Amino acid sequence: RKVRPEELPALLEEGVLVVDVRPARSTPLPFAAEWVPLEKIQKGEHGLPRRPLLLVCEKGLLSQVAALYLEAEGYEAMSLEGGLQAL
Amino acid sequence: MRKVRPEELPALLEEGVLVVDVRPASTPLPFAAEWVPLEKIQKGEHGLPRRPLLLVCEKGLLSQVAALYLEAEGYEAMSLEGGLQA
Repeated sequence: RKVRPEELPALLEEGVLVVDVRPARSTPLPFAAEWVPLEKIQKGEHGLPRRPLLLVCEKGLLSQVAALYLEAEGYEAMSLEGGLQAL
Repeated sequence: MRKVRPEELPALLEEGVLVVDVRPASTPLPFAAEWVPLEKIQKGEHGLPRRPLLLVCEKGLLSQVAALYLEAEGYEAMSLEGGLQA
């Protein structure tokens, strides 16, 4: 499921874990996010907690893919529609 | 560092704090924890987000150190008192 900018305030307060999937990262990070590059998520070499995860990226290209990879492993992932630019 | 009593646990978890299991490779992990070794934290080579953290381990010893460490880096890290077994 995608998350439109207007739905963020609700998720944030609920303490959603924000995960940055960008590579080794232009636009600032308005969230206390944990950085896990897609490259690494594609290799299963990460250690994200078994909890809802909001993946973000520059334009929404990488987060949506990674959002898929995590879905298979059993994760409850989601992404910010439009990336950090929709903001 | 803040010694979380099992009694205040529900209150914290309801907030959404990120739980971190520091035990190295023994009670179950009743939290959607993120495993981060103590040594990995002592070296600052951890990647925990800048959000309230609650450390946990077996007897509450290890988690009490990583807390001091992470606290130094401007982190709000607390420790589950008594550890997991308690």
